[PDB]
Amino acid sequence: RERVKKEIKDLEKAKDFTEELIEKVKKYKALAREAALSKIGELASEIFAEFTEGKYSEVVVRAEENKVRLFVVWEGKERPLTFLSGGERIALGLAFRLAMSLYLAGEISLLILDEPTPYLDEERRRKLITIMERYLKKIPQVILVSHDEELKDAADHVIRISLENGSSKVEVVS
Amino acid sequence: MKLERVTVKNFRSHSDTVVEFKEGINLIIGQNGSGKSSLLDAILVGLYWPLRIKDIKKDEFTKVGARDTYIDLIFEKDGTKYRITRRFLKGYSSGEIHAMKRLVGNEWKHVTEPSSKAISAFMEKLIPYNIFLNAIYIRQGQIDAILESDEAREKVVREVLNLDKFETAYKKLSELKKTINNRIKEYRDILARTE
Repeated sequence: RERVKKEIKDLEKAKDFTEELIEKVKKYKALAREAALSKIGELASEIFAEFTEGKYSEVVVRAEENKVRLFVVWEGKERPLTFLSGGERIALGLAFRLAMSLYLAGEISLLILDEPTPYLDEERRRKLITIMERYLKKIPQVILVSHDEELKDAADHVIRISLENGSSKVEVVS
Repeated sequence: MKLERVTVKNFRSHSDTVVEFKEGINLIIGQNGSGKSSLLDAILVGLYWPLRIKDIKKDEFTKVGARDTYIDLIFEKDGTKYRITRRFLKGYSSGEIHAMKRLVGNEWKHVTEPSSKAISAFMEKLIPYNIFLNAIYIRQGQIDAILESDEAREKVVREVLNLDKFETAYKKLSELKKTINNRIKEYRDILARTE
């Protein structure tokens, strides 16, 4: 059959570009991510540097198939996240996250934090109250949202809300 | 950027909630399920409506309620002070009213057709939807999602660093190739039996 013969060729050529185009998408996607993470780390490292007071020189973010691993360089030897102290952990975690924001925006003027603390911890809570006063107050405006009364004395303005009789009420404090 | 005042009325808990934001670090303290998280979502929706936020059903505003749902937000970017007003009348009425005035001198002047399409656009100019929601709004449990596993991150990073798009682009062109090969195989087996 004539017609059925050609639709096979046409099909074949098209297969060639729909296939060679996919490849590029595969290439770029890669690169986009490769760089993106490099620059994110260059930042994350520094942001992390001031969070620990030099204790940790560089953070390492490297991408792999369906997985991005973080390493903290200690005594030259690369090391696992579990190698860090509970605080150093929430630290790196945060340091990383901001690093992204800083990458994606370039500048951090506003910053909305929707509850980072895990049910009023003390180990973490502490480090945060630290990271809070020695670094974050630096930012123009940060809207922290948490249920850990503790934090109440490091934040500039405490504005307590509470579900009082169905409707929510806003009670200022400072 | 800088948020000055959110104002929500009849969205979930909030019936007539009002907040005056300030410089420095503003801690919002409240027991759980006390509306705080809601308030954040009002702001967020107020700013980017109708674009999607978190996973908030559009109806959450549109239809729930006997009275009007209302979202008034006032903020400042690059010395300029802008203000949005999202109202939703309900019932026989069923209506939306949108308007984003800028503050020149002491009167509030519009800054785009007081429509919803308009404002949204004008917003994509003043502070793009992909930069606010994912650089400014550090959503909950994201930090931790990085302090656990490695694909929990590829997940976070994929969202946040905005790498979703690409992948799906590839997922479709790829589906398009498979849909070709099959066609070939068919046109093959037909030419077999036939010729």
